[PDB]
Amino acid sequence: SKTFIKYVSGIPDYFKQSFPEGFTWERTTTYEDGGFLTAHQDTSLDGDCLVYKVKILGNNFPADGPVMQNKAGGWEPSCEILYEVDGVLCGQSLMALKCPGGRHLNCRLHTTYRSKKPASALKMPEFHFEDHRIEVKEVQKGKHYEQYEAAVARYCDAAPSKLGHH
Amino acid sequence: SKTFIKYVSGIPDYFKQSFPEGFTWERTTTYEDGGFLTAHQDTSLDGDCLVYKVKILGNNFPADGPVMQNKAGGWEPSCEILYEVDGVLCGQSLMALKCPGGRHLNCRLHTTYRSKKPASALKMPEFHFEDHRIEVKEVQKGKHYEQYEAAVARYCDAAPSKLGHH
Amino acid sequence: SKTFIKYVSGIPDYFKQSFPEGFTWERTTTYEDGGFLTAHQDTSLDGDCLVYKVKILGNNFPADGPVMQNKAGGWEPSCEILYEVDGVLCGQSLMALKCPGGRHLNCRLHTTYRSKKPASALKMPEFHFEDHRIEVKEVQKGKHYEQYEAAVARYCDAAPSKLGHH
Amino acid sequence: SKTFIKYVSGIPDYFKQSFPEGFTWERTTTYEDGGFLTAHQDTSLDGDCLVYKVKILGNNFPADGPVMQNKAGGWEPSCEILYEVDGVLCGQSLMALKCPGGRHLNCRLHTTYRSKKPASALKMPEFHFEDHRIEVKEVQKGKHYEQYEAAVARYCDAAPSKLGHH
Amino acid sequence: LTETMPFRMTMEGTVNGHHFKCTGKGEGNPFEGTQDMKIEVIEGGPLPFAFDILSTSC
Amino acid sequence: LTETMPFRMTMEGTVNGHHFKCTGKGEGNPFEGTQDMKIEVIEGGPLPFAFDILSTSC
Amino acid sequence: LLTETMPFRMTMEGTVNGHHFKCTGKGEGNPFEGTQDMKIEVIEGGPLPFAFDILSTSC
Amino acid sequence: LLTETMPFRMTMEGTVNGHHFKCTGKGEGNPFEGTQDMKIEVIEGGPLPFAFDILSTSC
Repeated sequence: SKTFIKYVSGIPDYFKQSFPEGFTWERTTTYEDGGFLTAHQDTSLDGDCLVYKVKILGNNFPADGPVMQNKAGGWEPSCEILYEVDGVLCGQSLMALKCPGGRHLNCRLHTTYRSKKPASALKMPEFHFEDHRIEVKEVQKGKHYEQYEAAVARYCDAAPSKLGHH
Repeated sequence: SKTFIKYVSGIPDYFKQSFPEGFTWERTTTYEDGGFLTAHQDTSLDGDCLVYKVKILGNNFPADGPVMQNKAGGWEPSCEILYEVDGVLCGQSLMALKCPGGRHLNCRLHTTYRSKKPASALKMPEFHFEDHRIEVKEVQKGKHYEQYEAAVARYCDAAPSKLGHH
Repeated sequence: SKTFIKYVSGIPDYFKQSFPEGFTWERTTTYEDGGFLTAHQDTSLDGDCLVYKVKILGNNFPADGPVMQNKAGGWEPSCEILYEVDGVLCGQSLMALKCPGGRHLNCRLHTTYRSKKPASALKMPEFHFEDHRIEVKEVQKGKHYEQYEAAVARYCDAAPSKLGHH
Repeated sequence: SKTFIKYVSGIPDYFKQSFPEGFTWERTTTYEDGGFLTAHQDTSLDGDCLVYKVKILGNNFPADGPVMQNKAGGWEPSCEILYEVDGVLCGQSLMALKCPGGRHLNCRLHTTYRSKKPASALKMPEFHFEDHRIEVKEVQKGKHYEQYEAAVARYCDAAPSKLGHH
Repeated sequence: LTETMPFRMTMEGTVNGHHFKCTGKGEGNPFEGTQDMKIEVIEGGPLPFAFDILSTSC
Repeated sequence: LTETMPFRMTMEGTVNGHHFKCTGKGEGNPFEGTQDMKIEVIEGGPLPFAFDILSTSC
Repeated sequence: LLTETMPFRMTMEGTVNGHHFKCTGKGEGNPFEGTQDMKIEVIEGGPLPFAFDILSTSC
Repeated sequence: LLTETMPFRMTMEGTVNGHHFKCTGKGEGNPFEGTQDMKIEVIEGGPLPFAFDILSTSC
């Protein structure tokens, strides 16, 4: 849901720029225990409503793993790197799934974000970071869920450059 | 199309055993240049006809690579290893796509094959190999294709065991 | 050089805690174009001096790639995730090498940090992040280099929790 | 020990051609449970004797996995694909480590073989396969081992072509 | 966009051979980077796997 | 089965944002391990990527 | 340059999960029939605190 | 045990794509503010036939 990002430091907003036409994204998440989760998403603006259409293919998740055993405890906050590749926006991130016993299971997200606008109408951002926090509440067992996210797009201000670079 | 395999050396045939109920397979193929191709397939027997239903999600293929540039020259023959995991059959293989200038682009196939039969009705094979050859003719550009395959499932007879293994 | 990190929010310092015994680390960095860089490092405290011994094995770097062509432009700032695994500290990060024409080549760092103190003598940090910036100056071609780094260990303050998580 | 391969169908022998100069190889093996094993090898011919010098860096093996628990049962036979890239010979293989309870742990070998002859003085082999069987006997616990290997280099004659390729 | 934007979602998928469908409804602050949503599993429930693997898709 | 089995295939997908649909029809020798098929791209053609990436799915 | 039966000599040094070791090896095989046998001895860092199997392809 | 300005020295030995090299390093930084500078010299296998950047995280 990449329309909801707080951009700081004068970084251009690839997703908001894409309207009215909208954008798509595509991703494969590779899990360290052999699982794969692949997705394609279409984002459109319809009146005053954003409309998401998602297709999912997941495979090779170990039967004894936290995913198939339904014993996962949600995601840690995460950091994504984003930069231009082939005239579109690429995203890479590592995430860590909380497991029983204070353990974590890591995965890597391989993303391509694709505006439906032509390149001529877009300001492509420089290399930057996106901080994410996703929090989920299971309201009804395997049926109803609530999800909260906060996202901020920024440069590295915490570890400053001595040469005035970002 | 895993129903068409020549099994040798008394190896049980997971796929043919699965009828009349049929089977499914799921795969993520990871390409060395960053592309992913994920598929889920359903195989059924309808009278005297095998029926395949396939869903595909591919992403992150480089715009400049032989896939998106449509400059691929077909697959080399390949070797798949298969063995039991979690009461189903897993398959792993490396393939090499022919590229212009005698080059190759490699990829890894991560497969799980799932019978629709209960385990009680199935003889699971021991660790074994499947030799594959896939050949494609483009009859009409981007529209009509012909594909031939030969497959043989075997143990390692070429490099024999001094200890009486398969 | 993990001794030089600014730890905020009361996060335990696995590395400083390890002295006078010191620590080691081990890592394989996997590059998206097929290269691998593997290292083992030993860190000791010799009176008032820190002593590093590093062993390196790198392989499969493409002949035509920015690494072997010596056309790399340094690293973007990066974010590492760290958490306890098997009673030691694991680290995972994605980095991005600057290439000619505003391009990047990404890689993944798989690190295990090993204190020379027993785990019973350390206070293990919870899941946290380390922000890194590495800047390199080539003083003499292929002979003399200067390297600056700044590092900060932190929780996710940028995108805060609704529930009370760190 | 790549000098000991039976080459059929007239496939050129990259390794035997390399003498008297000899060759090197380099490899990173990636394990499905997160382990990495990286090696560099030098092969020389000294009179009537082949001399191997090997350097090894292994990391990130799970403390509770079959490798660190010393509960591995040897390798299944394996198939390696080999082909030219960047004027040297690349090798790629999947291997499967036998674990207790009839289970397997898989890994991928990324190899580059480098002759100490210039490419101008070699006949490079076309894409082909190497069948391998490695068998190990533990004579004395963690101290003495015996290892047997058989290797055969071949084309795919098991699943033959229609179009007249190897 | 406006300081509060609603969104709808439809999702269909297969994970380890399990077919499912979900719908979603939420709203957030586009410029402040915050959002909330409710997801219902409408087909293939109760979900036979951790919903967490679906979070980044929602 | 019998020593010459026919088969039919339907395929839907998206690759790098390109939506497509294919149909297939063929026959093979199940016990001999040989087969032939014809594939037609019925939507999203001409295919804007190498068909080779679809081969193992057919 | 190579004979029907060809002997070989091996030295190995490394670190796995922080554990340092050294190995030596001796063997022989038929270069043309593609068969070989060898003995490996762990001379430093023994007994091995990990499965020797991970070293097999390096020997 | 550590001072506000803390020096360090490094020795590095390796092989990348068949090329052997050795490096030495000298530096200092502030352990508590998390900053540091160092100088690295290639003492064997120079001039480096690959991008030094791949060694940065090891230094």
